[PDB]
Amino acid sequence: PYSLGPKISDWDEQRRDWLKQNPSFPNFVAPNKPRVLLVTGSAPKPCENPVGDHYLLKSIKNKIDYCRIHGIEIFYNMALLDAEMAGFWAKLPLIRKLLLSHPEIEFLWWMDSDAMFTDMVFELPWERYKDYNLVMHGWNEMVYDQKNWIGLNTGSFLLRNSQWSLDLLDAWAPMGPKGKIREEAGKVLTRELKDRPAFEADDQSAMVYLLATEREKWGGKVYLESGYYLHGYWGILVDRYEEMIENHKPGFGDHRWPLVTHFVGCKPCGKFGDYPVERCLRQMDRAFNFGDNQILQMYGFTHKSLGSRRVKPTRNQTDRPLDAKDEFGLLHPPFKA
Amino acid sequence: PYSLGPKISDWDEQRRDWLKQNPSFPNFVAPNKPRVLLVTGSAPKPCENPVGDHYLLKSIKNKIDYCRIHGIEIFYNMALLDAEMAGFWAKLPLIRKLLLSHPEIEFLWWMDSDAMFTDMVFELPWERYKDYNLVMHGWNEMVYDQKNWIGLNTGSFLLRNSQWSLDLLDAWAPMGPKGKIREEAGKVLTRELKDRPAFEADDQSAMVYLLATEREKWGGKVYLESGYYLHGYWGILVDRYEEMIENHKPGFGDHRWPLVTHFVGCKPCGKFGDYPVERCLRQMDRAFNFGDNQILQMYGFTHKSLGSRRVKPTRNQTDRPLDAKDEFGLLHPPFKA
Ligand SMILES: O=c1ccn([C@@H]2O[C@H](COP(=O)(O)OP(=O)(O)O)[C@@H](O)[C@H]2O)c(=O)[nH]1
Ligand SMILES: O=c1ccn([C@@H]2O[C@H](COP(=O)(O)OP(=O)(O)O)[C@@H](O)[C@H]2O)c(=O)[nH]1
Ligand SMILES: [Mn+2]
Ligand SMILES: [Mn+2]
Repeated sequence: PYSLGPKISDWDEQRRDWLKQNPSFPNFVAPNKPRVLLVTGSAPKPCENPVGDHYLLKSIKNKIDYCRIHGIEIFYNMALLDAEMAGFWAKLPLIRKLLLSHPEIEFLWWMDSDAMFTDMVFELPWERYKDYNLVMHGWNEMVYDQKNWIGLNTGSFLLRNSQWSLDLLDAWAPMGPKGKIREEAGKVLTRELKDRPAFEADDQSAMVYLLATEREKWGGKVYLESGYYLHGYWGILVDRYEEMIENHKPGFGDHRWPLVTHFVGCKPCGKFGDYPVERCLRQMDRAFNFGDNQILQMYGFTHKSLGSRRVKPTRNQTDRPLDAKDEFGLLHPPFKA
Repeated sequence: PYSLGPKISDWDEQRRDWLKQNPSFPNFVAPNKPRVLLVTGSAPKPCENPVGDHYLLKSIKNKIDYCRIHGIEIFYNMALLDAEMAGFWAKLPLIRKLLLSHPEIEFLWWMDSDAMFTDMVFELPWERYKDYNLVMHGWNEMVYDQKNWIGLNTGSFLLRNSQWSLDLLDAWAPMGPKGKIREEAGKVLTRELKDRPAFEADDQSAMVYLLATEREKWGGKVYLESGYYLHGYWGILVDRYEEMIENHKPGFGDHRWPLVTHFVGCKPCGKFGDYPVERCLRQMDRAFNFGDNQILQMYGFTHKSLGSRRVKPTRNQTDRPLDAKDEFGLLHPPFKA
C-alpha cells in the first residue's frame, strides 16, 4: 500500500511552535501578504524533440520575471523522489517535501512548465483565500454536479501549509502509483466522470473524483476560482492577444488579460502532442512575448511583433532615466516592500 | 561613432536623491549586505546544437537555487538590445540599462550562462569590496605587468551602481561594435596582449587592454580577486570533485570547493568549441550534480553519483521533520532573515 510518508497529525502544532521559535522567518511577509513559494519543474533528461528544452527555458524565464516583480521565490525541481509517482503525479511527493521542509511557507503555488504568466501586473487576491486551504481554477457546478473531468485544473494551484493539506495529499495520491494501479484507476475515472477519455489516471481527474464524492470532507476549504485565469486554456486565449492589447491593459487577470496561459495538450517536450506542433510553438512564442512585452516596457523596449524574437525601442534614451514614467509601476512595485 | 547612450555625469547624485526619496527600496538589505541583482542570459533562438538548450535550463536552475538561498534577485535576458553589440558584447548595453533602471541595486552580478554555482554555502565577502566598484577574478601581475588576455575573467563579476561604473562602460564598449570595428580592434588586442590568439575583439581582452593601459584612472577601484573561484576554469576542477567531497565541505569557495565552475571553451549551445562537446557536456552534468547535491541534501536526497540523474534518499522519512536541521543550515540561512 503506497504512502507519501509517515503519517503526521500534529502539523498545525509543529508549525505553530516552529514559527514562535523562529520569528526571523514569519509565514506572512506583510500585513496581508503570505509567504509564497512557486514550485515548477520538468523531467531530468533532455526533451525528445530538441526545441522542447528551449521552450522550458523561456517558460522559467517567464516565471522568474513575474516572481521577481511580485516577490515570491521559485523552486525548480529536476528529480523524481518517488519512482511510483512519475509524470504529473510527481508533484505530490515534491509538494509534501517542500511543505514539511519549509514551515515558514504559508502558500505553495504549483505551476506546470507548460503554464506561462501573461499578466505581469495582476497580484493574487490573497485575502479572498484567507479561510481556504486549496485554490484551483474551476467551477463548482462542473466539479460537484456534472463531475466533469475538466471542472478544475491542477496545473496552477495554491496549497496552504497545514494539516488539512497533508491529509488532502494522502487522499489524492492513491490513484497515482504507476502500472496496474494507475491504469485500473483510469478506468474508474473514465467511467465515473463526464467527458473523460479513456487513459491512465491523472492528478486532475482524481481531484475532481475526490471532491465530487467526498465534498463534505474537503469542499469547505477548497476554493474553485473562476473570476480570473489562475489557469487559462490556451486554445481560446492566444488568438485574442491582439484584441487585448487594443482594448485593455495588464492587471485584469481575466478574459481581458489572462494571468496564466496554460498550453494544455501541446507537450513541447514530448514526441507528439494533442495539437499541431506548428500552432503550439508559434502560440507559445506569442504568449511568451505577450508577457515579455510587459517586462521590456519597463526598460524602453518591446518585441517588434508578437511572433518576433527581435525587439525595438519604445522611446529615445535619456540622461534623465529617473524621470521616466513606468507605466504600470513594475520597476518598484509594492510587492517588494 | 558608437555610444551606449546619452552622457550622464551626475548619476551618483541622482541615485542618492532617489534613495532618500524611496527608503522602502534600500541599496543595502541588511548591515554590510548590499542589494544584488544577478544577471545572465542567452540568445533568443534555440541552440544550434540542440541539446545545448537543456544545459541552459540546468544552468539557470542552478542559479535559481543559489540566488534563492542567498537572497539575490535574478534577471535573465533574452533580447539583443543593440544590433551593434552582438555576442559577448551584448552584456554592456544590458548592464547599463539595468543599473540606470534600478537605482536600488548596489551591485550587479553578471554571470555567464556556462558558469555554474558549485558552492551553495559560500557567501561573497562584500565588506572586502566596500571601497571598490569592479570585482573580477584575476591577478594583478598577469593583467598589469604581463598584459595577459587571461589575467582576468569577465564571465562572473560584480559592478557597483555608480557614475564610475557608467564611465567604465563608456571606456569598455569602443572595441565592441560588430564588423570592421571589432575585427580591427581584435588585431590590436592580439598584438598588444600576451598569448592572445587571433580573433575578433572580445570584452575580456578589451578589459585587460584597458586596465593595463590606463591603470591610474581605473585600477584603484578594481579588485582582482584570487582567494576564491568567483570564476573557476572547469579544466582544473571537474576531475577533482569526488576528492573534494571526501576531504572538504561546501563553504570554502576556493580550491577545496569552488564557488563557480565556468566552462570556458565548451560552447554547449553554439559550436566550434575549444574542446570536444562530449567531454564538455558530461563534465557539466557532473558540475550540475555537484552543486545540486547541496540543494537535494537539505531535503534528504542526493544523486547516486555525480554522473547519475537518479537521486537516492540520505535518511529515512520521519513524522518529526522539524527536529533535524540540515547539515549546513541552508533551509533557513541568515541571508533570508
Ligand atoms: O517528470 C516530470 C513530469 C512532469 N513534471 C511537471 O508536471 C507538470 C505536469 O505534468 P504533465 O505530464 O501533465 O505534462 P504537461 O502536459 O502539463 O506539460 C509538467 O508540466 C511538469 O512541469 C515534472 O516536474 N517532472
Ligand atoms: O546573444 C547573447 C550571447 C551571450 N550572452 C551571454 O554572454 C555570455 C558570454 O557570451 P559568449 O559569446 O562568450 O558565450 P560563452 O562561451 O561564454 O558561453 C553568455 O554566456 C551568455 O550568458 C547573452 O546574454 N546574449
Ligand atoms: Mn500542464
Ligand atoms: Mn562563459
